[PDB]
Amino acid sequence: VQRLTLRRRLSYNTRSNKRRIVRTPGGRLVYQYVKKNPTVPRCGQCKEKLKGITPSRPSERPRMSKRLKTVSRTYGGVLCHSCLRERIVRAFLIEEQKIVKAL
Amino acid sequence: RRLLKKYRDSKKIDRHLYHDLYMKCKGNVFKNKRVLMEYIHKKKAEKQRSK
Amino acid sequence: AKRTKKVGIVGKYGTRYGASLRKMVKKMEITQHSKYTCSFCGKDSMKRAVVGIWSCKRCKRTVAGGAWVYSTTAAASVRSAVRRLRETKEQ
Amino acid sequence: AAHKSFRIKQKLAKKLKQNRSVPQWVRLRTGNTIRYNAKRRHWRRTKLKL
Amino acid sequence: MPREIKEVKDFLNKARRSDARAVKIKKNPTNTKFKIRCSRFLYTLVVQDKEKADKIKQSLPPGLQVKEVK
Amino acid sequence: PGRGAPLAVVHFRDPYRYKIRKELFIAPEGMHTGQFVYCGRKATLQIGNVMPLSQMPEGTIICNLEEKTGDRGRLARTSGNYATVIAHNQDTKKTRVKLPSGAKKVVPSANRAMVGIVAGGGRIDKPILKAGRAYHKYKVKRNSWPKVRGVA
RNA sequence: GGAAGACCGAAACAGUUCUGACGUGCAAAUCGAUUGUCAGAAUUGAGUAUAGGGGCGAAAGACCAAUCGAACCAUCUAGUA
RNA sequence: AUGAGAGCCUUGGAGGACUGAAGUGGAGAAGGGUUUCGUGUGAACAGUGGUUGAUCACGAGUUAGUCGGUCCUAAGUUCAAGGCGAAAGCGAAAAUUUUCAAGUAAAACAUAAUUUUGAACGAAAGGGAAUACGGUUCCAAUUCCGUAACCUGUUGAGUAUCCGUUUGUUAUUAAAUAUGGGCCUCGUGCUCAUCCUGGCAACAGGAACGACCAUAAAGAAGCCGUCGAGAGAUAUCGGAAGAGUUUUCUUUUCUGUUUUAUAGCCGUACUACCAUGGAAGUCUUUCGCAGAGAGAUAUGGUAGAUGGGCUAGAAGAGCAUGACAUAUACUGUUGUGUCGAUAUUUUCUCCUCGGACCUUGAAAAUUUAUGGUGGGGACACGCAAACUUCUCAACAGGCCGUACCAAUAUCCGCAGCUGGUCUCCAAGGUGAAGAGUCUCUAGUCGAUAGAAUAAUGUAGGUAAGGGAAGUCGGCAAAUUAGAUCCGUAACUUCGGGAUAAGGAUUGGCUCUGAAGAUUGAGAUAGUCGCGAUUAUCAAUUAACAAUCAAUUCAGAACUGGCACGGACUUGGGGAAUCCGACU
RNA sequence: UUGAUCAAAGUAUCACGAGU
Repeated sequence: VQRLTLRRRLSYNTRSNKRRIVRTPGGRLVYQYVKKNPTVPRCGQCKEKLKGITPSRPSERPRMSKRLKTVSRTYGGVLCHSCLRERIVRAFLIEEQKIVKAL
Repeated sequence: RRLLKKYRDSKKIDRHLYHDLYMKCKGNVFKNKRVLMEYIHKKKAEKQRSK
Repeated sequence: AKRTKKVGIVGKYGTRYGASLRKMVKKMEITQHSKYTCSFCGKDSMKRAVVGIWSCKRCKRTVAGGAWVYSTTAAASVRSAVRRLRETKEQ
Repeated sequence: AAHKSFRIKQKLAKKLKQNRSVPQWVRLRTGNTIRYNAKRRHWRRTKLKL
Repeated sequence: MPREIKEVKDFLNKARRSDARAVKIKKNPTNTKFKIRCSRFLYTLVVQDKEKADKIKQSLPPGLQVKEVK
Repeated sequence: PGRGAPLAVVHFRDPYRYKIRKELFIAPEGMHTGQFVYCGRKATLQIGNVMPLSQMPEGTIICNLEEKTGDRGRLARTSGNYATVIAHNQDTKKTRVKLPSGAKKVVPSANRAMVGIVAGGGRIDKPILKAGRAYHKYKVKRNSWPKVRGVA
């Protein structure tokens, strides 16, 4: 083995130095450094991950295109399709109920 | 539990001889693979014989 | 096999704290750590999340309840008793 | 070190030039009883603290 | 280089640009790679038949300064 | 973290602004998510709606009761505890409740209270059993330490 | 299957015995073997917070810069004997 | 070899050793403050010496849009005087201080529902825009040079975007991201219209009204365990190329074979959704019990890819090796760089599911989506547009830190003090093991040196016979110890006691047996000309027949002071009393 | 029943006209 002098002057084992071991072209075994893990949004009330969109960090979302961070339908990157399907037929029924109750 | 998925998916064992035979695999009573091969040369000929 | 005879769940605590102080904590470790049967879903998956907060995994209701049981018997009279006390008040 | 202020590298600049021998000529001025530099600090012998 | 191209005129397209200072070519025993230094990127066209090389070699903006390794 | 009884994140509409106004309540027992709570005077008696003491009839049990009429909820707030409405009076509107010490107070009859016994009880019935469960019990409350006996 | 202020033990943290070394030391408390703990009421850094008839204390009148049955500093002060 | 003088460290060659990857190794934090690095050198200092030196003298040396600060807020400092105090000032989670607001291209006749706190600090380990490789110095390097990228900001130029019809074109068509429609003499006439499209669905593509109010999300996370994926390493067996060794024998024993960011594309495992469908004779599936009429198994698909494979980078990049060749300089050049496979949280990272809890495990900056009323864009014979959330191009990026030590000699302990002082990387062997002994890479032999081996010592051994008689007391020492199999008492809180006790076994050599993986094997009839060419299933079928891999477990012969845990590592045990429950 | 709401619709009278 060689063993690794790190590159930055922060020597502790924090989350802000995650790191990996990579062979260079010189065959010399350095550290590259690992960024925190990008993630996919959560649902409104399912609180589970949304289908459709690539994982991101908040700094990398300004350099994206719109379809990478939402889906297509109404309440796209906000609601899961099942909750919206609930939110439609709840909202349709109660406006429907508020007619026949009011007559 | 891999031999068994080889023995459903070829055809050599019914489904009803899985949730009998999974649960005797999960549960100690099969020492080798070779004994389980010989409750399919044994518990299989009877169902053909009774048929 | 019957791994124990008496102690059951509190064998983890074993030979410490006193016999009749570990007879009592078994009451509340069998009742906590338990799947109850969900009253909205019907499928028995309702474990406790924290002290007093019970949550069911499939179809995600969270219901506030007792500290180790899911529904205390002091509450379970009152949940009925206010239902009797309401029907004599509207009418 | 390696992580110092601007004010601390400026004061440690100054204490690096006050750390000098006496010039060889001022021993020869008329009525110059400067024998040695008297207030020469030394890195392991006196620290700074000050 | 982070880019290669596939279509051949596209490689000729970027050669006639207001950036794109110089073009490098590299013979291999298998193929011959063409590389064009652009501003933000650098584009590789690789050809492997040894006869379309000098075909696409001129085919050239003449004021584009070549780099030549043989 | 530090409490004994769960809290409920109810949110209502603001009536004069366009905001959804999120509210922490002391959760009465048997309050799932997605329940409608009906906080007001013309509400009906079911747990845990809040409604003033005047409307709800004698014999009911309440929690998160108001002490002075409008002060948001002081009396009987810990897990398992409750206060029965024991009597009324139409003369000067003063309602006797019975508090968890047994001391029977005379609160006035317009202060709000949430009907039902507060969830998360009764938790004092199981031994802490260890001293590293009292260390954990108090490291999120305060430094009523290991208390040494002062005779020593 | 893999719970537990459960077990033996490494790193660490502690300091039982030798009443071993040493005892004008290597050291104004260390050296050596022997021991105690080791997944927790765990061990640690950094930023903070508490100031002297005060603080902090799982309590020994322990600790609060080799200082503690009352810190340290200057003064009253060349106190009085 | 120096030099007046050499046991040092003075150096260089042989050299025998130590540390031994939890180092006497390589780097950082705090601290130091020039000790750093060259050239010199007498005294002093270096408790011996000294030609040497962390000393002395003189010259030098720290390069950033990407590494850090700086930016955000934590605990807290609490900080407009409304207040208080003779003042100074204040054990101030203020709780009252007209607007005590943070505010908006917002209309009239104090912009409108609105915000109670002002204001600021506080983290070179938390939050956070982005860079990596090959080279280079006596001294600096993610900072310079080389080459290939990127982020933030401002600016510029292309980019849904021209219709029916008919200008091209007889029409079909073609510019045109789409037209139609009645009428009419067809229409040339009239009129009508683009804030894009696909997929049943999950969702998909190059873009495709943020200027607000509102909601949701990301930021935003502990702990312990965890199937699986890959990295890195180490490791056998193969190619190659060059070294090692030749008492004798060894197709040997060894080194080396590499591919950074950034991209493009394929891409499949895994989890969850979508469609068809309807499940008891219940089936699915994990090491683990997880699911299913609230839609299972199936068949097809979508999402995510963190995972790799290709190919750009990649100049045989460069690199590394090994041939040459050139008095030689900045040298020209040949040739290589290739297969398979096994292994562990000896280590990171990704993913999955769990577990404990009277413990339930940060906030804000910043970002993003979607929802909303009103407002803008909005002609079709087009000219275009597009804070365009697409592509491309220009330009710019200030301030401050950056050397070196990090300790048996740069720090603190008055000192070159055996003490202390936070982290990161981590080889082979045997072994359960980051243990203990030995070694490889790097690193040292510096602890004042020679002679001699008296007494007493400090430290370590052994000792006939007896075995505690010694002693306050078995203090000190001695014994036992790993592993497999047997076996286990009083008492008990039923959990333990317990490794109770008490026994047996173990080396070497040559064998045998058991445990798995991918392929199935593939009868049968004929063609072409044994070659070539064309497929169903009863059974097969346990190391079926091949091929491949793992190291554990059970035996058996033979065998030697019968010394076998041969070093190391490594409980003496039992019967009681008294105290504290236990950690 | 785990939807949704903000920012006037209508109305009347005047401005009841300006450009035309």
